[PDB]
Amino acid sequence: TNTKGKRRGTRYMFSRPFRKHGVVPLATYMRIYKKGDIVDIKGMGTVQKGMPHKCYHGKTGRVYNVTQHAVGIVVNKQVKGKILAKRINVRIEHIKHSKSRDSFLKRVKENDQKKKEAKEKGTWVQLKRQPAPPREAHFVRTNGKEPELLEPIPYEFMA
Amino acid sequence: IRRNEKIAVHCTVRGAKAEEILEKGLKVREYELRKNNFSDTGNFGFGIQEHIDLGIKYDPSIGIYGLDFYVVLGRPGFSIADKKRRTGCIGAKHRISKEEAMRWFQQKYDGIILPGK
Amino acid sequence: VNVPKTRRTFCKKCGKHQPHKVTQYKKGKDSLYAQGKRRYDRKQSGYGGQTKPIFRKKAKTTKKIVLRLECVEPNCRSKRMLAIKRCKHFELGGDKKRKGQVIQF
Amino acid sequence: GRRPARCYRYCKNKPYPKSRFCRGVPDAKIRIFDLGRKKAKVDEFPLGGHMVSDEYEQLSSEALEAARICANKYMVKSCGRDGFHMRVRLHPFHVIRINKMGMRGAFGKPQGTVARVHIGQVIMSIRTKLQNEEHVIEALRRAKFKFPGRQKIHISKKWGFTKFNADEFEDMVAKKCLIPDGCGVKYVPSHGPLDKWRVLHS
RNA sequence: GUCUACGGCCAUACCACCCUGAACGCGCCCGAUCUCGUCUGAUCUCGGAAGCUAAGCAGGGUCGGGCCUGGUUAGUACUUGGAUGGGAGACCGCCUGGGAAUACCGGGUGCUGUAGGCUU
RNA sequence: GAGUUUGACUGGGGCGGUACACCUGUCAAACGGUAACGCAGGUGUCCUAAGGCGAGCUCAGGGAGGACAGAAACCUCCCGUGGAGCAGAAGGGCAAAAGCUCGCUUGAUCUUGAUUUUCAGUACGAAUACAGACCGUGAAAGCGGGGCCUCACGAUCCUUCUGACCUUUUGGGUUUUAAGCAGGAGGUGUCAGAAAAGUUACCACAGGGAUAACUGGCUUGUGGCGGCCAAGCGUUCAUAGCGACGUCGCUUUUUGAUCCUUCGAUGUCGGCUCUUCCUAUCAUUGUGAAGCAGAAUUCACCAAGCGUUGGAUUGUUCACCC
RNA sequence: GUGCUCUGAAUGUCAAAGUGAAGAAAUUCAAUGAAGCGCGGGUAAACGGCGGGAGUAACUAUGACUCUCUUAAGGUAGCC
RNA sequence: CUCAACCUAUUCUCAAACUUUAAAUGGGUAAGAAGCCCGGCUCGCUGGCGUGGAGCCGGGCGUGGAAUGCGAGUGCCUAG
Ligand SMILES: [Mg+2]
Ligand SMILES: [Mg+2]
Ligand SMILES: [Mg+2]
Ligand SMILES: [Mg+2]
Ligand SMILES: [Mg+2]
Ligand SMILES: [Mg+2]
Ligand SMILES: [Mg+2]
Ligand SMILES: [Mg+2]
Ligand SMILES: [Mg+2]
Ligand SMILES: [Mg+2]
Ligand SMILES: [Mg+2]
Ligand SMILES: [Mg+2]
Ligand SMILES: [Mg+2]
Ligand SMILES: [Mg+2]
Ligand SMILES: [Mg+2]
Ligand SMILES: [Mg+2]
Ligand SMILES: [Mg+2]
Ligand SMILES: [Mg+2]
Ligand SMILES: [Mg+2]
Ligand SMILES: [Mg+2]
Ligand SMILES: [Mg+2]
Ligand SMILES: [Mg+2]
Ligand SMILES: [Mg+2]
Ligand SMILES: [Mg+2]
Ligand SMILES: [Mg+2]
Ligand SMILES: [Mg+2]
Ligand SMILES: [Mg+2]
Ligand SMILES: [Mg+2]
Ligand SMILES: [Mg+2]
Ligand SMILES: [Zn+2]
Repeated sequence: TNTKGKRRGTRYMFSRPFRKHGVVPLATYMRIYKKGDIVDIKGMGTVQKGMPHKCYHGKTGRVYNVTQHAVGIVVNKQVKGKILAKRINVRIEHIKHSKSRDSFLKRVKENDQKKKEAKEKGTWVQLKRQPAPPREAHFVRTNGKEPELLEPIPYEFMA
Repeated sequence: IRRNEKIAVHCTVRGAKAEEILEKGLKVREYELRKNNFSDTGNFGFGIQEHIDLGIKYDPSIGIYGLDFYVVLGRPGFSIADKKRRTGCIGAKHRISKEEAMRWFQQKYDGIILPGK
Repeated sequence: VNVPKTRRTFCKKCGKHQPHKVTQYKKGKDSLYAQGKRRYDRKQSGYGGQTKPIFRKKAKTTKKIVLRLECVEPNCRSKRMLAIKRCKHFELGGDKKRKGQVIQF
Repeated sequence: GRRPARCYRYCKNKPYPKSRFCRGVPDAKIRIFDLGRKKAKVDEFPLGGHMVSDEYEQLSSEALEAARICANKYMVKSCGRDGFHMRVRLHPFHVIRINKMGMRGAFGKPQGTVARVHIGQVIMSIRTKLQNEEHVIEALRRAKFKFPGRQKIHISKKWGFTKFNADEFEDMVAKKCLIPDGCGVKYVPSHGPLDKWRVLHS
């Protein structure tokens, strides 16, 4: 059936958000990117140079190369039955950083300071995180008053 | 007429030359322009059917052409609308209405608005 | 399209932008002693009829247009082929179009 | 001529309105959607009775016009000519196709329009005085006989063709939160300009 | 408590109308010799400092319009997974999880970076 | 007279189309991918500017005015988030822009590699980041190696031109010639690229129920036969008999739609002959109704026991007449 | 139109061979111009082919008649 | 004044090729020793600068930095 054009099906994803058109804000240009860090790929449509393909929109890769206006990114793409690492040159209006890796790095530094304080003070403290334990038996005060009696309503047809 | 021809000749004149040429045009109009030549933005104008009456002497080569005058009127501080750096709009009570345009005209040229009709 | 009879581009011999005069490339006439022509005559001699394909379909309607650029320097006057896209009507140094003139009655 | 409506009873084809892409559509049979005395104000006709579907299906414009006609005739010869106002609440925006009298190139051509109705959805409404309620119910039943599915007749808890209930209606009118205009009413919220309150509340 | 210059986020900052503005400032303003531009020193460019907050600008206001953020709408609509559930079908109910959006009703209405001023 | 060819896809083939190389929106089920002779359209071009910079402006539309001038000619002011324009299809994008008007130019130039898109992670085409020259523009930062983005195009072999004070041209040397190396062009639209008209009822072979021409089967648009509502017709009177606008069905005695079975064969129209079944009853038996006085007729019910003919014309089934 | 045929005169195109010129030669160029084709006639008991629209007569209808685009001719005498 | 147009505030009903809003299910990435933190050295890139960035040589840090399950990686040849 359909064409193999490079922007087929990108009516909404390469568009701008509502009341967000016009001039690109300059913080997106004055971010910095060192080779090795994790970036999200979105791909706005105000800029037509260096824009990523629709398979790479909404993806996440790491930077391997920095140039004047663009960045080489290593992204995992799933061709039919294998995952392979593609190397795409994308511009900085189309990328942004990754708060997931940022959060991981700050809990790494927190772990390191916590292990240092535990070692100097002579205790053993918890460093891992545990998945949401059960709910720790407790008392529920009624505060003297009786719990309110709920009761299903009769049926009435409005709409 | 077809497009990109030449149809009109116009000119913009401001200052002492403007007020004296406007004086000559109202001398031709005997300081009478009747009801509704005043636009709602406080500008006005009229037409002259023959120019030789005032001023310059007729030349046999030159024709008999008429013309029209449009005076757009202002107030000190109106240049902020066409200033390049930090442009603004002029503000509501700094505008020129039809009433104050007529009042200024008859005060500065003791003319007559609102004739017998 | 309409390209002017002179322009200023890179000349590989002097390694420098230079003025070039621009003509249109015309295919030369066949050599009769080129090796494929020799082989074709050798194959076509005798009996057997036509021994190579003869195309006879002709789907295209235009050609890519080749400009011969000659460097105007009197010592180095090297040439260079340069090709542009397809065009039905090609013009070499026509009259430049202007934007304000009265067009048309 | 026209196929039996059982060939187009069910919604199965992804709404198809007449637009740029669907050209050459004949006119629907229902052209008049309001009928009776359409200029009675808000309180001449306080009672509203709806005929509301209970099936997901599409009704033809021919069936809509037939039901409108027979309900109008019963209301005219029962409640008088100017004693009621009826609105059908269903416009036939969905175009149905027909294939020509094999299956090669089989995409059909527009032959009609139907209105797709949902489970809870009003098909027709009649507003009348409070004493013609049985006449409204009988008219809506006799109009219910013109449709394929199953429909129910229900008297609304609201005042006429408005969205406000009959018990809180006159109190809102008296405290001027609800100002009558035409067939309906306007709601006055207490957050406009005070000069609007002043040209009102006075 | 504010303002200039350059900004960042880009309406809680916009728009409409009304009130107030000490001191610096920002402007309006005066002029065309030079620089430079025009049909026109109106715009742009240049040279000033008699007057002025009228205007821009700032702050505040409006049962303001927009915008932002909540409530309601509503555990509604929709939906993951399940059944030898119902129903002639159309569709619907239940089990297991997730869960909206108008109308309507509140509250808010620019924060802030660097440098340099004024405010006894 | 000889030899050969006489595309493919296809709700059988043919005819018609191109779904055969591409592009936009949808389908498409909120990553991507996703079919049909699905839907709505476009392409084989156009452009020395409509390419590249820089500067300065604001567009469509509306309101109010101004001699001829009016709905439209030109001038002015105000409102105007773009409702205009950007070559073309559509989608996206864009406002001191990417639009419009000027100024200067040729980054539409010469080169090596990398990448993306289709993808087999092959090629072409298209594109994206760089790098090395030489330039353009701008005060400059910068921007620019074509067109704001998504389409606008083409291998081997052969030919042709361009480049290398280049290599080879066979025992050596000189000179023509030829071959070579690198880069463009001449084209394969069946667009990964044979060089190609029919007919066969005189036909043939290998096959095919992967595929048409019967029956059967699913379906029931169409045909046929029923029902519900009642606006009317019936002098009156909806319903004796009817039933418009609508709507619910049944049947497989019509014709389609489909291609499941059969192409190492199920004998292919009609009549004749002969049996049996059905009932949606024309007659006859027993009834009910009437706009049933009688006679005749009409509408229903139980009912298929019994009967339903002789001819003219046509191969006819149907038909029409005696 | 397609065939077939006739005329060749000044006459376009038209191969091999021959002639001249350039070059060191291969080679190149030029002049020269057979049939045929083209140009010009003929030929249908050669193959074949042989038109539309309007309005027009004391009822009405038709159309002797006319006006029209019109091709190489527009189907004649007959026959259905 | 009847009607219009027009404007304003409401109202009925819609959209595969409309949309401010906007799910459920879904797609990608991360959840450490290839990590962290100290010194020093190289650079022809970058530059107001001892800069910035990249590379390299040493040194010290193990609570192995969610759950659950599981032995993995890797090459050749290859049928249908
Ligand atoms: Mg498709
Ligand atoms: Mg498509
Ligand atoms: Mg580009
Ligand atoms: Mg369908
Ligand atoms: Mg508000
Ligand atoms: Mg639940
Ligand atoms: Mg998708
Ligand atoms: Mg999906
Ligand atoms: Mg610009
Ligand atoms: Mg430069
Ligand atoms: Mg470069
Ligand atoms: Mg070669
Ligand atoms: Mg192919
Ligand atoms: Mg089969
Ligand atoms: Mg049927
Ligand atoms: Mg039928
Ligand atoms: Mg009657
Ligand atoms: Mg079959
Ligand atoms: Mg099948
Ligand atoms: Mg068979
Ligand atoms: Mg057999
Ligand atoms: Mg047999
Ligand atoms: Mg048998
Ligand atoms: Mg019976
Ligand atoms: Mg018997
Ligand atoms: Mg001859
Ligand atoms: Mg003759
Ligand atoms: Mg005859
Ligand atoms: Mg006959
Ligand atoms: Zn040169």
